[PDB]
Amino acid sequence: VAKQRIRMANEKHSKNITQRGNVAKTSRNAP
Amino acid sequence: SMLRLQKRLASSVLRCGKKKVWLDPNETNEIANANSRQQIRKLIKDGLIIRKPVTVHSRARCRKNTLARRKGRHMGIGKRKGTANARMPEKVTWMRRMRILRRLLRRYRESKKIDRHMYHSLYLKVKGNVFKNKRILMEHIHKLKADKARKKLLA
Amino acid sequence: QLLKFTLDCTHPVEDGIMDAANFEQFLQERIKVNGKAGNLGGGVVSLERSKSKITVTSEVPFSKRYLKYLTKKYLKKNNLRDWLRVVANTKESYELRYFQIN
Amino acid sequence: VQRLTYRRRLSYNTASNKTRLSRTPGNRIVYLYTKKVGKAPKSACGVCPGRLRGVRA
Amino acid sequence: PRKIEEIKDFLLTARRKDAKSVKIKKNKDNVKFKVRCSRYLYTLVITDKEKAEKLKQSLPPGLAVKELK
Amino acid sequence: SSHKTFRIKRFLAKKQKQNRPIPQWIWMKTGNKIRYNSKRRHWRRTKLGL
RNA sequence: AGUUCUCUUUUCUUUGUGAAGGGCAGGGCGCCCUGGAAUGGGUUCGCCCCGAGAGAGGGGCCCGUGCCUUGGAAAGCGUCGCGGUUCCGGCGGCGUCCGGUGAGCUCUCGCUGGCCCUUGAAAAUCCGGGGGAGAGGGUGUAAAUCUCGCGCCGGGCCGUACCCAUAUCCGCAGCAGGUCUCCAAGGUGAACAGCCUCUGGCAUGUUGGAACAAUGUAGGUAAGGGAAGUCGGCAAGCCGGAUCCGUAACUUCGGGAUAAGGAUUGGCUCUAAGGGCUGGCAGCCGACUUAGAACUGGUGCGGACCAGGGGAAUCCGACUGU
RNA sequence: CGCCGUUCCGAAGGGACGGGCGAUGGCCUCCGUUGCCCUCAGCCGAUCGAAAGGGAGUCGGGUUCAGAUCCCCGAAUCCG
Ligand SMILES: [Mg+2]
Ligand SMILES: [Mg+2]
Ligand SMILES: [Mg+2]
Ligand SMILES: [Mg+2]
Ligand SMILES: [Mg+2]
Ligand SMILES: [Mg+2]
Ligand SMILES: [Mg+2]
Ligand SMILES: [Mg+2]
Ligand SMILES: [Mg+2]
Ligand SMILES: [Mg+2]
Ligand SMILES: [Mg+2]
Ligand SMILES: [Mg+2]
Ligand SMILES: [Mg+2]
Ligand SMILES: [Mg+2]
Ligand SMILES: [Mg+2]
Ligand SMILES: [Mg+2]
Ligand SMILES: [Mg+2]
Ligand SMILES: [Mg+2]
Ligand SMILES: [Mg+2]
Ligand SMILES: [Mg+2]
Ligand SMILES: [Mg+2]
Ligand SMILES: [Mg+2]
Ligand SMILES: [Mg+2]
Ligand SMILES: [Zn+2]
Repeated sequence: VAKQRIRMANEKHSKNITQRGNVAKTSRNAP
Repeated sequence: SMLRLQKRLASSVLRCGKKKVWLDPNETNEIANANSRQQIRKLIKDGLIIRKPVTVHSRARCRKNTLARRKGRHMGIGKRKGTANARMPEKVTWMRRMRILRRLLRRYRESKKIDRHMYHSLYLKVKGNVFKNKRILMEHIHKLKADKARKKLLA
Repeated sequence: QLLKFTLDCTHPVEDGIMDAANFEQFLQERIKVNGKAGNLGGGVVSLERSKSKITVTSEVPFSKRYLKYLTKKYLKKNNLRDWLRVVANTKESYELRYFQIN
Repeated sequence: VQRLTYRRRLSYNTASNKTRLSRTPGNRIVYLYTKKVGKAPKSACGVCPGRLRGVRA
Repeated sequence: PRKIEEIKDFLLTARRKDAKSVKIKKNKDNVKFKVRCSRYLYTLVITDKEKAEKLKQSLPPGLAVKELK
Repeated sequence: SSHKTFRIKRFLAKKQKQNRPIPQWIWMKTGNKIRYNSKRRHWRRTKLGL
């Protein structure tokens, strides 16, 4: 597994600041 | 969610500290329902659990300074805290010298540059602190041979 | 003897996000030989570019990881390191790939 | 660097708790407990200081 | 583990009543024939591929033979 | 400790089994007075003494 | 894998092989054979060794925890990539490489020495030797016998979790106390000192918020003076490392002694000296030291940390120890 | 009640190669076993006393929510 995904996933979580109260339970929607 | 169990299992499976376990903050629900090392191994394979890299401790700074010190920098009177003996013990200095000089005598005797009688005389002088270093001993042997040859010629 | 290495930029170039000729030019003046990056040691290192594959050959010791060091440097100068990745395809080649996002 | 632990409940550095380091196929360093050093027989003459030859120690 | 040097002794080993199975491991440089007897795992290392094939077809019957991959 | 005698490991086992709450059907018994196990012990508050 | 505005062939991580058997390095020998040594020789850091047999040759034995090999690549690990029920010891590609160095630290083996009006366990248990009471068969399908190589069967009982300590133990408690050990990275440095950092760990020690009065507790600074304070220099302060020089009274001649007292200390660029391997020379390697010089900065340089104030006397007790 | 004492005021050995007499047995052939006798016999102190002293012999890999040098896989070893 690529170690760059730690950063990419970490930055994605930071974006939850703008969607408080409606944060996705799972971003791997498929399945 | 409370992922204390998953942090502990992943750490064991990765053979790292709990501080190097990275759980995906977007997938806590997925990671939350993994109560076995089998399922943790799956999440490690999937990429929801990753081992973070070691924190960098670079030796470049000290490697750079070690090069400077080899040239004599940062080694003056103002950069010494132990004694001359604590920094470089006299006994080690003497031990190296005797081995160096006794090794030379053995090779000169073996190679017949000197005889066992000259060797014995020089061995006890070497032990007597007559000769400071390899060269001083070698030049002295050269003078001895010249005189010995001159005496032989007349005889 | 001879040492031969290749860089495979096929995936990006066929996506038209890097001019392989420019990359060949970049390795032309930047590759160092005993500290100098001008003359390639005097032709002692030779560069050949194919359609999408760049090749490097040398008559003196040459580090394969140097090409990864320079490839990553070139990718950064062109703002690509956040999308592309240099991965060893074989013992003698690297290739550029895409991170798994979306 | 990797640091070691005893593999037994004897936590003291007694004569029967001596060890040596061993790298394993799993690529780690572990303690192996050494056997005591045997001594070759002493001559029955009681005079010669050395031990005998041709006998396992 | 014991190492056997000659095909003559390995065949005697493989015929022992307490010999259980013969595992053949093929490496890049040699073919190793290992027979699991009661006490030891005897091994024969053959560097010639033709002899390894020849020895393989000349094992005693009734002995479990396994090729490792 | 880990090093234990059979006699001690058996005394400790009996002290383990007595450390439970009363069954709740004991309450409905006809002439019952017990409200709870008044002989509960905690490893930290009070020590077995052996 | 990180950095890449500039520079950095850069920085970080990682880069296995168990027991037991065999083979071989290496280390040790107060072990043997030849021989007979003064123009005495051999030899260590020191020693020490020889006509009761040295040097020099040729052997033998002991330990071999080191390397190769069977183990064993099939496992493990690193990385890349595919599947699956997807809670598979899942499946494949590549790799697991080559050298150097050290008064380095930790352990261990060995050699040799010093100290004692101190001489530094016992037993279970195992083994060799001396002896030769005996037994074995009459030339064989040979016997007694075997500490050799294989093969066969078994190894019952009790303990085993976890804490092991600024919260699992003792102090009435999650108590700044007490409580026996093992392993032990980089830098600076004499250093297991102090100061910073990696691995690993933690959340500030049974609460938070806002203020910044007095009096505290703990740290600092202070013009001029410098003990005038006080029972008393209590407290604080000065000195401090290292290099070079220099060092009194007295003395039980060992000391006193870091006496006392001075100078120096950074950074940078150089010079000289101090070795090993191979074939008074040539070549290739190398590891830290010492000394000297130029240049240089607003005289600042043991720049933090670490780190003795000193002298002249009197009383008591020799001292170290309690 | 007990205490002193631990080899000291003790007939302190229940053992053995071998041999001889019987009683039994079994792969009844000839070998076991057993009882008695003969012969031989220092240890001289019952017993307790150490999870750091003495004391044969197990290592690698995997595996759990929590156990593993103990489970599984592999390879060994000591003792009887
Ligand atoms: Mg001295
Ligand atoms: Mg022998
Ligand atoms: Mg308590
Ligand atoms: Mg001799
Ligand atoms: Mg080894
Ligand atoms: Mg492999
Ligand atoms: Mg005899
Ligand atoms: Mg435990
Ligand atoms: Mg605080
Ligand atoms: Mg707090
Ligand atoms: Mg507390
Ligand atoms: Mg003032
Ligand atoms: Mg002033
Ligand atoms: Mg006054
Ligand atoms: Mg006054
Ligand atoms: Mg004071
Ligand atoms: Mg004085
Ligand atoms: Mg006194
Ligand atoms: Mg006392
Ligand atoms: Mg006992
Ligand atoms: Mg014991
Ligand atoms: Mg013991
Ligand atoms: Mg077992
Ligand atoms: Zn003798």
